[PDB]
Amino acid sequence: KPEDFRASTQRPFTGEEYLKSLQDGREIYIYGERVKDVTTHPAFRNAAASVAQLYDALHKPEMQDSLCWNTDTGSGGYTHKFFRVAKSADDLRQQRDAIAEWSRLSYGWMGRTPDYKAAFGCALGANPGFYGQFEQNARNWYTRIQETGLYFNHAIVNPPIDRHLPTDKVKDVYIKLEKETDAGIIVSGAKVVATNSALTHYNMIGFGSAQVMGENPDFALMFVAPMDADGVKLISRASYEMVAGATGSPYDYPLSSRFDENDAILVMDNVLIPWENVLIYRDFDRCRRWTMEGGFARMYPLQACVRLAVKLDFITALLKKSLECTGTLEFRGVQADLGEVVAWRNTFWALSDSMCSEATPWVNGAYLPDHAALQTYRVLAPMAYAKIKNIIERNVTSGLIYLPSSARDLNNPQIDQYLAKYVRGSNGMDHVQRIKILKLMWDAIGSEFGGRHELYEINYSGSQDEIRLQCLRQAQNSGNMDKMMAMVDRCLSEYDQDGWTVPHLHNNDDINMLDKLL
Amino acid sequence: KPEDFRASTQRPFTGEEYLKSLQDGREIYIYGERVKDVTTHPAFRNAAASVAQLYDALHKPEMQDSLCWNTDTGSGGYTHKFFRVAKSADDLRQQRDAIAEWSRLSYGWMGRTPDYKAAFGCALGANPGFYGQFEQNARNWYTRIQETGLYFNHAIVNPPIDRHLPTDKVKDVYIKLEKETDAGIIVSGAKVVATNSALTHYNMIGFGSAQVMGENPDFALMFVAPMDADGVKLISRASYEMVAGATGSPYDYPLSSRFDENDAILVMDNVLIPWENVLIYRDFDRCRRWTMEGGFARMYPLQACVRLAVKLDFITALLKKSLECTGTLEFRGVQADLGEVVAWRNTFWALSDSMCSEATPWVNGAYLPDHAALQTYRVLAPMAYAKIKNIIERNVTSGLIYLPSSARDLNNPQIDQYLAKYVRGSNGMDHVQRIKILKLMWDAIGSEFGGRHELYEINYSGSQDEIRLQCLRQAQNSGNMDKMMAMVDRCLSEYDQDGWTVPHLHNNDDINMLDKLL
Amino acid sequence: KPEDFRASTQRPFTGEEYLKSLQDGREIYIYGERVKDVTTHPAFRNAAASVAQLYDALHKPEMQDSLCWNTDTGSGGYTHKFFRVAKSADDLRQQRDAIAEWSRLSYGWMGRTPDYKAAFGCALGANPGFYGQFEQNARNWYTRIQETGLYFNHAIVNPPIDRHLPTDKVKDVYIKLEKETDAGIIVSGAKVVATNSALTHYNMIGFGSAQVMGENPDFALMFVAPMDADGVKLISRASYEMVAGATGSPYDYPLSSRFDENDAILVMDNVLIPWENVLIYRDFDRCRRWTMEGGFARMYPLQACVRLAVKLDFITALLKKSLECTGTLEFRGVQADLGEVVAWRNTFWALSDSMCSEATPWVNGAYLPDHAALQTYRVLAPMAYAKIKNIIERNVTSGLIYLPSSARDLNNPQIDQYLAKYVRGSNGMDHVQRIKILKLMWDAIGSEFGGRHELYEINYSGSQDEIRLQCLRQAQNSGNMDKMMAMVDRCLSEYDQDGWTVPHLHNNDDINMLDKLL
Repeated sequence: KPEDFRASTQRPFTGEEYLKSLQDGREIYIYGERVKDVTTHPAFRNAAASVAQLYDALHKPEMQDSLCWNTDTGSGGYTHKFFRVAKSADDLRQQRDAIAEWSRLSYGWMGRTPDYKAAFGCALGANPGFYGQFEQNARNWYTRIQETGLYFNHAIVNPPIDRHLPTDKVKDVYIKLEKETDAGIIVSGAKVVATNSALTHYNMIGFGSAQVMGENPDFALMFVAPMDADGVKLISRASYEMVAGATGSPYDYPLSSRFDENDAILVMDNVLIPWENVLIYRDFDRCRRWTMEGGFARMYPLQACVRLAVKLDFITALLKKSLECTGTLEFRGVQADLGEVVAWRNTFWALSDSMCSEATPWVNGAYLPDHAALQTYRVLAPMAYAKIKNIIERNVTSGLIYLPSSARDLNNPQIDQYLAKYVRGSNGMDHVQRIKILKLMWDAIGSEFGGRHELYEINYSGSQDEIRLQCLRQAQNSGNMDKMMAMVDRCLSEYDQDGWTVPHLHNNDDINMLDKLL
Repeated sequence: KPEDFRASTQRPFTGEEYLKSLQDGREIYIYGERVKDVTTHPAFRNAAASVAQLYDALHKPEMQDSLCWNTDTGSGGYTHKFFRVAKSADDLRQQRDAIAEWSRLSYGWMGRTPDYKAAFGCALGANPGFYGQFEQNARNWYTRIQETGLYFNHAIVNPPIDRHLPTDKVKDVYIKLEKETDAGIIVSGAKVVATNSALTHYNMIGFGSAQVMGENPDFALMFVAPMDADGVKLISRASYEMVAGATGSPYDYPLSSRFDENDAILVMDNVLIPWENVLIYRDFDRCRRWTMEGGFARMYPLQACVRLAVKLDFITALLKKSLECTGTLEFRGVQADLGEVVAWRNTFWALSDSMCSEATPWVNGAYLPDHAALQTYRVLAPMAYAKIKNIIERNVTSGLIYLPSSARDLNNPQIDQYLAKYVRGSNGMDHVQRIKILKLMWDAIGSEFGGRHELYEINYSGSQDEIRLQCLRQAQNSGNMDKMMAMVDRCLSEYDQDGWTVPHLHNNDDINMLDKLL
Repeated sequence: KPEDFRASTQRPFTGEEYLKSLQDGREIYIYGERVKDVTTHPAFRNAAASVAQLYDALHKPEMQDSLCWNTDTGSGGYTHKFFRVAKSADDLRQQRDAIAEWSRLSYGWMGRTPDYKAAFGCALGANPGFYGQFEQNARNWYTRIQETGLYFNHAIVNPPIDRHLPTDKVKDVYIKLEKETDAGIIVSGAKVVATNSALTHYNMIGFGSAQVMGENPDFALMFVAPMDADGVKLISRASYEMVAGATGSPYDYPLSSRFDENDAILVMDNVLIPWENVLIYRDFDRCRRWTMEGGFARMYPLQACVRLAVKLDFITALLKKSLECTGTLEFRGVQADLGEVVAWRNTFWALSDSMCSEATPWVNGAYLPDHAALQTYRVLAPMAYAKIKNIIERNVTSGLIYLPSSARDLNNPQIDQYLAKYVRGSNGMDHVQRIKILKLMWDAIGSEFGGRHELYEINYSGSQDEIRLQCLRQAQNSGNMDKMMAMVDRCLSEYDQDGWTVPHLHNNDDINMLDKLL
């Protein structure tokens, strides 16, 4: 239904059509109250408007070369390049750039925009035979995602379970089959960390292994659920947009006020999923293989790496400008700290380069980005983000903490007269501009919005051990570790306890002095 | 007169009397509006109530052994132990314990409480001759601060200057003498980072060297200013107390709601400072020597190290309880991360031990804490705090980011029915307890309050290079580096290019094979 | 009989008597050859002479105040302070200073000197009743170690086992009882990392649990073995002393040439252990409890922390002297790096202060150092050492790598004429002094000796996880974690989902705006 909000079948949503598609009576709660309409609600309206700008850019002629491709469906339409299966290394590079162009529209701050799950559509389109009996749903869903620009999110993290409850009760926490019917399946359960689901059309409800499920294929499900389906509910976390709106201003919280992606709990209360929305049904094997063989996990980290690099573009220059304000950019050591930030920004662009240039042919003509680069991004990003934030905080030693409370302070001459005198920029800018730049930096790192972004980046791919284990596993599974080991084994083979085994090196029996010494 | 709110002259304020002394028409601005009364204002009332609890504790029979001493003034009254000059190492240990018992009343979160500037009073009482003409002011201010428990703060950080403006304009930014009169001195200027000054009685206005002052003794001042003096004004930063009250709850922000210390700009607009409040007057020599020779900088770091250790007590156990919630404390690697947190917590307690055990006699019977330990605390605290915060964030991989917005969600059964089943604690606690614990942890690290505390801890003592230089200077100025070097010089003297110069070691001419080889 | 080389029973060995006591036909191998006499052998002679200097210091009149105490045995003699049981905190402080004065004699580089296992003697003396049937052996060995200064080492680390071998054959790797006889017990097995055991009188052979022992009390042993007992053999690692002697000089390797402590494999081939040397016999319970209850592990980390702090004294001043040579000490950033090394140096001294000041009474009047400080030292030392070495390496950007090969280059005028011109010190010292200083720095960090010292310091106490787990366990077992948790529980008790539960704070029902906003 959401796609019927388009006035045309040969392009994705416009911003206006996307916003109207959200006025569907989805069930959302925040601060104990039900949200009437996310496009007008104080907690979501600007964040939704920010996403709508992404859809608008798709139809601006000066954007289309970098953003858009013809569809591969025969419709004659166009779409964002990352929504269509890449068939070469050059195609992936064009997708990498289209992702970048969309990230710039939120300065890298919105991470779960529609291009993230576009890789899921491409995975369905490239490898639909994975789903066996549900292959045709996969084919149909790729076309619909590609042509419409449908906004998906991924709901996969299981809720916590009380390890003291009887196992028979603890399992009613996970997504599970309740009833198999001719119209589809009725399911119940919950997922956590449904980031920006309040603004999506559909969520993919994905399998997460839990040891308490044991056997029981009723937990081994993967399906699509529309956000307006009866029994789908979101319980929202606190809204940095609404708090910034209620007690601040755009000047005081310039990022919180427009880029907040609410991390919800998604509840499924006896929801009917039609069969055409089912992708994996009572199949532990396919569920367990999906991460490696489905394609999605091998594609979306291109988007996540690019989005981060665009954010690091922003953070780098925002730091430089902030240090011009305080005047500490004159110092050699301060310049060096900024230089390391530059180096981290460079790193993730270079990884995304390598993802594309080393892309490999897969099934049905599709190309996958370099897999080792995907794992390397996942490992490095939490380290770099923590280091950059530390570099920022130790280099604005004082400018951030005493900033006047409010744009209201500037608009009250009784107060502004003193601000204009005592809080000018060191480089000749006035107090208004200095306070503006530093409040922007604070909203990036120290506001509750900034705190959440740090926590999100650090834990994006899992625990610190898990992402390093996954990097090791890719090296072993691809044969890289064996090739590295062949080099070590060759070295070991060139000598033994009696000397060299290869002819070009000199044994030391003519110069060894141990007999003489002992 | 502020102490005249006391019903007795033989004890410091009670909580009630402290609050009443704050209803004095001090001029404070926040969110473009003037504050009528900090004890009732939504941005300050709970923080003020939290400080008042400190004054209440001084008179509780169960608290008095650890908190209070007789005064040394002949009044026969008692006071907080850190308000009276320590006359032995055991006295410093009793003061460290008195500081600790007071920090626990804010769980380590309020750093700029009345005991911080109590060391300033003790410096004045211990070394009054430093001030020459103003020695009697120093003596009297010691008596007054000690007997009454007056709440001082320290305002020293100069405001920023626009380096493009004519030097004639840059100097009316700094504290400076306007006019000398018989009733006192008239001063103008500003200071930044006036942490919790809105809740104090007096601010001590301290000299900060700026290269633009050059000569001109009109900048070389140190004096005391009351908060309600005509022309004294505070410009407040955003209030985390008020925002948590307006859009949250104590359940949702248990630390922001009661422990926020607003970091203000302090403005002096042609303020009359009476002579009895002047400590250094048109004296660059005394101003530049005061940090090293006055005593205060050699005393207050004991309070800061202890307060940090109490917060680390709290953070350590709160992390443990958070990992009990999520169930990841079962993992060996998670337990190891917690153990490192324990190690950092132990470190700062151990530093405070060394401060007292290695204390040195100073002037007039007063004792100073170990100077090297103070410098070491300053260097380690930014590293430890940043490291601990990272350990916390990477170990609550998911529990923090999707927490329901509001206690209102728990109090709406339509919503609470789902929270009760999907967000239980892993260790058998219910969803209310789990969400509460994790919201307390988030307010510690990720809320705007948590973000500010991180930035405060990192920059407390200056830039990262500056605190390390201060540590180096103390080792050199104290003779420590010379003693270390004497060992290196001894080692170097025991051999030369011909062999050993000491009799007990064997030269290698009987075993050296180089002639043989070459 | 080893003590019978003393000309007096009222003092420990002199250096000369210690060296003579080592000429006993102990069976030691290195470079495939048997060692005739460790006191003359090119791999051990200077290291033995360096230990002999410790014994000589015990009898120099100017050293005796800091090094020596009367014995507590009634003999009327004296001993090194750490060899006699401490009965107060002040005694522990005197011991720490006595340890320091001995470590300064190798500039902190010999770690396994006789004072290390002196804590083992004191443990036997303080808690001899632990050993039941062997209580009198414990008493006698305390008396003997204390009065004579006998040199013990600790051999505890089990050798590796091949997990593919039959469990019956895997068991012959560990120390185990072979036969009980009338004169004592016959044992076989091995231990690894027997650091400097080649220069000791006795080794204490300690129980290390291996899962393959299972039951079988034949493994549950603790006993003392003399180094010259038939069947005791050491298999040595490479000798940095001998390599420095054969291809270097004291000028070229001033630390390798005299302070190398060879980390041997200790082999027991059917060794007869007399009953008077047995401490724990076929007793798993006592073996498992010994680490916690024996006392030794609660004592020797004082010695280890002090030795490290003395080494860090040396490294700190050696780095400063190196940066004067290179001229980079002029830079602000270099001075700051040096300042951080200073801070780490201060930290371990401060930890040793806290060990003594917070000492606790134990059994039979003995005092134990503060336990949390011991665990904190163990955790911080590997971090501090790796950081300090990296700091050193990044600050001598070129001076270390091209240093001329040999003192022979200086003594060849054909070569020295260029060195005198091209390798002077930046601070006016000649090339001989500059090259000498930088080679001393290289031997500390980059020589094979320096490389081993980095590996030893990093792994001294076990794996990085294990030492953090021990720190956590101490916090929990001591009640510290419960005391920290009581603070978190108090904070949690002061509010619920309906507001504050205490009267002094203001509820926000009067300022909450959510009803108005939603």
